[PDB]
Amino acid sequence: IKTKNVDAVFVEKQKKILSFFQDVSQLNTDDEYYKIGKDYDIEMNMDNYTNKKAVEEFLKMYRTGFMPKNLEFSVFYDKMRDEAIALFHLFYYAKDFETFYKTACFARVHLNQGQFLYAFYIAVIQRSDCHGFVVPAPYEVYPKMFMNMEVLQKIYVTKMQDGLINPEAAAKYGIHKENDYFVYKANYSNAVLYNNEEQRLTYFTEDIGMNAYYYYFHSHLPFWWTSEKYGALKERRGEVYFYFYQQLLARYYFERLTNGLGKIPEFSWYSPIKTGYYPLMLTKFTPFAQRPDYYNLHTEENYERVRFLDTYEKTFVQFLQKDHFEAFGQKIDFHDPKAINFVGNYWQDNADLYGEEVTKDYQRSYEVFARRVLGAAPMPFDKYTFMPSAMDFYQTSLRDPAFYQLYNRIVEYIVEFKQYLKPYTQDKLYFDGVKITDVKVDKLTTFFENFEFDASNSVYFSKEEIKNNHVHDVKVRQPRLNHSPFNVNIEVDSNVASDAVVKIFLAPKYDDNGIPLTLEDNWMKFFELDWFTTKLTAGQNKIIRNSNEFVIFKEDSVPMTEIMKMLDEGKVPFDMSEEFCYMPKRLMLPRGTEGGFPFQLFVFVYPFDNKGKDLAPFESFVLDNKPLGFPLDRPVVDALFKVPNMYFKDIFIYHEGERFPYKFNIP
Amino acid sequence: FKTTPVDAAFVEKQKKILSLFYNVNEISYEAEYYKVAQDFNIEASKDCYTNMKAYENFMMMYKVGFLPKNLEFSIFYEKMREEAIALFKLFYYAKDFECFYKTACYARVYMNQGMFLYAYYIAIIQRSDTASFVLPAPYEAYPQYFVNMEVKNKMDYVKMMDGCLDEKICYNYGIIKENEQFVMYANYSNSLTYPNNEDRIAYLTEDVGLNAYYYYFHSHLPFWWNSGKYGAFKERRGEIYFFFYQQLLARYYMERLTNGLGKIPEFSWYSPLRTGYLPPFNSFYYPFAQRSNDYELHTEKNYEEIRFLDIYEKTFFQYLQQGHFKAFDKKIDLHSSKAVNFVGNYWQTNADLFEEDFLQFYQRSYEVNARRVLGAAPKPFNQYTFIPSALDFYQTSARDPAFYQLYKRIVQYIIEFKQYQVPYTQEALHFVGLKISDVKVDKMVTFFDHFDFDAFNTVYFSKEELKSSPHGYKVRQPRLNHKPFTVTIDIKSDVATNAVVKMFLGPKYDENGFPFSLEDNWMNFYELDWFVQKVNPGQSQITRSSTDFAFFKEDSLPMAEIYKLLDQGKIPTDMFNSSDTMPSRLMLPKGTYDGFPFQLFVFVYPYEPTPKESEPFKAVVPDNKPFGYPFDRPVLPQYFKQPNMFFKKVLVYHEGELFPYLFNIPHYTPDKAQ
Ligand SMILES: *[C@@H]1O[C@H](CO)[C@@H](O[C@@H]2O[C@H](CO)[C@@H](O[C@@H]3O[C@H](CO[C@H]4O[C@H](CO)[C@@H](O)[C@H](O)[C@@H]4O)[C@@H](O)[C@H](O[C@H]4O[C@H](CO)[C@@H](O)[C@H](O)[C@@H]4O)[C@@H]3O)[C@H](O)[C@H]2NC(C)=O)[C@H](O)[C@H]1NC(C)=O
Ligand SMILES: *[C@@H]1O[C@H](CO)[C@@H](O[C@@H]2O[C@H](CO)[C@@H](O[C@@H]3O[C@H](CO[C@H]4O[C@H](CO)[C@@H](O)[C@H](O)[C@@H]4O)[C@@H](O)[C@H](O[C@H]4O[C@H](CO)[C@@H](O)[C@H](O)[C@@H]4O)[C@@H]3O)[C@H](O)[C@H]2NC(C)=O)[C@H](O)[C@H]1NC(C)=O
Ligand code: NA
Ligand code: NA
Ligand code: NA
Repeated sequence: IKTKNVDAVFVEKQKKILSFFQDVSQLNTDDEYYKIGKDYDIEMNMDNYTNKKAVEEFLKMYRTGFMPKNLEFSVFYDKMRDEAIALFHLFYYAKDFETFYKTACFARVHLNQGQFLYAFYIAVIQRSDCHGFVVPAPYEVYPKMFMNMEVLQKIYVTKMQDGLINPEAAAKYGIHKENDYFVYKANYSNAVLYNNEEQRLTYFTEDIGMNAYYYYFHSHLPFWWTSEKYGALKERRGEVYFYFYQQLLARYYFERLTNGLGKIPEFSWYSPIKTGYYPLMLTKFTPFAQRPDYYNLHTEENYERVRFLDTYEKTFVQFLQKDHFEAFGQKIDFHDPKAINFVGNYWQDNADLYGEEVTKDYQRSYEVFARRVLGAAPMPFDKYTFMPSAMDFYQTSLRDPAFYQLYNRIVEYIVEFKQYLKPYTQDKLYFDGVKITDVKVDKLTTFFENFEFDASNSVYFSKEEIKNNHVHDVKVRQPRLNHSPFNVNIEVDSNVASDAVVKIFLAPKYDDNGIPLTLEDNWMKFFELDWFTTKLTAGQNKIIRNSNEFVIFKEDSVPMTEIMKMLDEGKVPFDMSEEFCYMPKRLMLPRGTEGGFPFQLFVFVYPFDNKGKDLAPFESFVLDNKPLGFPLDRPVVDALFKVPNMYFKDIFIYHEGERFPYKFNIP
Repeated sequence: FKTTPVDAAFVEKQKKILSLFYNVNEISYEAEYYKVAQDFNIEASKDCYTNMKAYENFMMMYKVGFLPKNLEFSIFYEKMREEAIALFKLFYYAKDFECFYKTACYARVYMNQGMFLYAYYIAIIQRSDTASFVLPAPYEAYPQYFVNMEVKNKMDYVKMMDGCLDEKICYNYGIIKENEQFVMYANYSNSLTYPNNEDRIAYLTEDVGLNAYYYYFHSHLPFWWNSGKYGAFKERRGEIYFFFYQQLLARYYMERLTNGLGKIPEFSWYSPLRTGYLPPFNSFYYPFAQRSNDYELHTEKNYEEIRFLDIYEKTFFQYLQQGHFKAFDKKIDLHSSKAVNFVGNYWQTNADLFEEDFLQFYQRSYEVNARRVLGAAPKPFNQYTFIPSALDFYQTSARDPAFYQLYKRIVQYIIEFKQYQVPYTQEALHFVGLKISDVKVDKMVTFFDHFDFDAFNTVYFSKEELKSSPHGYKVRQPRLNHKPFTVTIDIKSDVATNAVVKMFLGPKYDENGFPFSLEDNWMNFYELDWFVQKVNPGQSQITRSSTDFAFFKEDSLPMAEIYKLLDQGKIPTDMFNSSDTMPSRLMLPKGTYDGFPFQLFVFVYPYEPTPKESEPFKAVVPDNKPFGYPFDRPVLPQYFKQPNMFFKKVLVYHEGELFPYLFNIPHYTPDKAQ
């Protein structure tokens, strides 16, 4: 739908990129990438990389040996990570497109496909020549990680059988051929297993968009890499960390509310953890590890891990006990809101915490080991051989209740810091002579709709079938949440011509007992929907803002084949070219109820720095230096806070149509 | 609002019965009951009783002394039980109403308040001449157990100030003068009394009628009383036990469902009980015992009781594993009819399980011990002074979540045994030449309503004030409620027959949004109603109004209103015929604006009468059929597709405010249902 135009030169480059996301598990020896790949000599091309040191390091490490082709790559393990990072450096410091391309061809040919794709996807994102380029949605690149094993197996069965043996029989199982695609209907995990109440939320926690979303978040801004590239953004890194989780968690909490599930559970490393996770997914070697209910974190195997983790926390508790201290070669003062940077970087243990370009093995990650122990897997066999859990991958992390429980813990500690900050005062927040006299919102209505994604990358083909470009294409379809578009009409009385910023937040109305929600202690349950600017004339004004224009969300990724068609028309998708790392639009609202679950909308209008000139979106945010999530980035005091340029509207989220996703999947 | 006529002899006798419930916490030295009590010579009254051994027994315990006034009385403690049973026997064996009344005036004056009330309530229910007389509602007799301590306290203060400091200020604290009487608005409890998700349903479990209902259950057939009075009912006693709890838990699980709460959790005596509760009550000496979340059941104080409890259940397992076994001086087969009765009496440790006319102190009871461990109190100081939990009274038991945990545990055990019963076959259930073609219901709507009762019995009055039988002090609280609706049933019959029409209500979906299958749902249905229709051949339509449902009743009238009705020769006919059933208020679980989905199950079968039971209880179908038939046992769901069966999906809506608190806000006018 929303597109953008592109010259034949961009087209050739884009198709070259996408060729690496096409048949990922296998090698076409006839194909151009293979000829290039097989014999390409990095050493002879040394002067075609910006950074000799990087390439040397790569050749060293590579001649030493990388991970093998049959294993499962995860970034959370040292040696694999380092291999990946070196490969990435290689892609990144390539002189030009051509060399980068030749470098990929090599790596595709010579290396573990998981490692390669991790590296490449990030390089494409992070390279400056490649800004403007497009990467396929992660569920197409790694489809095996966006579906339960039931479906995956059905796919393999159908392929072994070279088609359906009894079409009518297959239809009972949600399998049918549609033109030259085989289509699998896919149920969420709780259609087959309801082990605890968390399964109530599967349509969210398993939603291929939510998971892809987290995968983008990491890809844009990996914990091991410095934010150097982004210049000024670097000094805000910590801020972005906290914001991302605090937002995600708020959105998650909304889902919880509408399923009658309340606040996110706390755990202790010295105690068993009540909430299990039974992953219904596997790998060519092993199944993902399961965590039974009341799994005891404190066993022989974890004793040392727990020590480390306990210390990592106690250390931050000590920071909170002083207000000003020296850590990691910086001098920190918790009265300073800019210290959020340090705090965010502390918890993520990222490159910017130290002054470095990449993290080092001895700089041990709290998140890595939290994930590792929460994951409940047995100890890895060797460095390349471990039992995967959902927290070994960004594609799968959102699937485990424990994920939210972990980041909840971290975020909470970060707000323990936020308490140091002076609450915004009356006269910091006032917009003199402007008043929001009314807010009116359209119908807020959620629903489910079937969605298909191309899952072909999961299918293995034959020597003979590959040269024949024989087609066995696979689509997986499942109900995914969506909502109807809606308008927010804001009526404001500006005394005077002024330029304003309008901000829109969604928040809960009551807690799960009907206690109405007070800002004083519920400010962090506010989810930001929109940020925009408006000319405000004297007298009466009215802004109309449509949920499609909301800046914080994106449209669904277009499939590769569709992107591929658009390229022949000098076209490319807009949203995928620029706006990929945002939350998908359909998920903005939690699942409402047939009778209208109560939330509230917080509209806030405040003075914009004129510019004296015309305005464009991206730099317009950077010109006003308000902290992310303003004015709800720190504790509020209700009475000191409320003001005429604020408005709170009680709203109701309805749901229409079929309420349970499995009803779509009925034979 | 329905009544029954009554003559002057009744009125005068009735008034005499009620007079003893005035200012129960004190003595009016000017009252008639006081003159009668003074005049009554207990040592010279051997001739007032039809059972001289019972009188001798009383006089013996009496010569040594009873529980002193001002201590808490509980049926769950041995000596107090013996004394109370003894008092009751005197009440019961009094030869005459005049002897009964003198004895009651005596105990009213000279014995512990709680003991006396306990036995007097029971005696009235039990005595031949006195049944058919009305009793004040349990919450008007025992306000202390039906009023949370915020309000109870406000009442103390208001009485001490003889009104309000300044009328506007205590309008803000929810206190009102209305017609020369006080009204205090009362909210349901915080998370400082229900410190977990269980709070979502305080409006059910603190509900005064629900609690009354359980107290009435106990009082109609005390565990310590044999069945002799009810003759052939003796055979069906254990069967009631299951039906009462199964049924109650079904009603309770429906509330869970609409509050997103899911299945009542299991527990273990060797582990901590997750789900605590802080009773909002205090006795004369003690605040009630608190049970915090994650309370360790297994500690020194409770070890020996846990040993008891554990074997008590495990021997039931041994009885299941054998199938025939000699136990309690009977030879008992679990394929037998008598089995259901045994099972029930076993779990309740009835007087019937043994020889006993009246239960022997020394026969240790699983329910008694269970309530001590789950109540979490310190061990009693001496045998007249113990530290009360909610599990110490039938008035307060339904308040503690651990109560439903206990009785669900019992009910499951009996369901485990129910595997030994033979599932109903096809022709067994099939009504020949009778089909339900359609069922149709009116809109099912829950909503909230303020409700008043007088709590004066927990408030103290002056020497002077007591002369007027003073009762100023009322509690107004929002209680669940629904609108009347009618079910219409479309029937086609080959023949004229007589049919029983039963209709039940139960759940539609899992917490997972899956349809419940009958093999797993049968225990979750509760009976709404049964009746007998003469059914004509051809097509007919039976209508039934929620007003006429057999299992529910109108609210009790306050004692004031009872008197105002006697003055014109009447009594409230529900308080007369059926004081022991669920209030109709609580018929439906709280709905949603959506409509919450449940199944109404309608069932028609051939009426085959048997000689009327003389009933301790809810008049049930004059049938050889079990209680709660055809849901009295596990089913084979095939056999439940019969033409004389109908499962109809039904949605319960709600109207006006969604939470009771929105009604007790000063200066806020709520959305009331229309
Ligand atoms: C502070 O705390 C102390 C200790 O707990 C309390 O002391 C107790 O006081 C109560 C009275 O309130 C005592 O109980 C009563 O006292 C008499 C006991 O008599 C003793 O001696 C006789 C021989 O003469 C023995 O038979 C007997 O075993 C005793 O050892 C009785 O006369 C009382 O009987 C009266 O009341 C009963 C019901 O209680 C009636 O049935 C009778 O008709 C009669 O009226 C009664 O038994 C108790 O003995 C004291 N405990 C101790 C350890 O000494 C204080 O009361 C308390 N102070 C305050 C302000 O609370
Ligand atoms: C059952 O339980 C419910 C739920 O808890 C109780 O309802 C609460 O009741 C109290 C009244 O007792 C309510 O408190 C009052 O709030 C009013 C609404 O205020 C709004 O506007 C004001 C400015 O006027 C803002 O400050 C505020 O943020 C709101 O935006 C106030 O007008 C009242 O004013 C009083 O304030 C001071 C005390 O600080 C007094 O000295 C004054 O004289 C004046 O009376 C008051 O503060 C509260 O809103 C209710 N809670 C909920 C969740 O709705 C019921 O009271 C309770 N019933 C019983 C019998 O216990
Ligand atoms: Na947590
Ligand atoms: Na005690
Ligand atoms: Na419970």
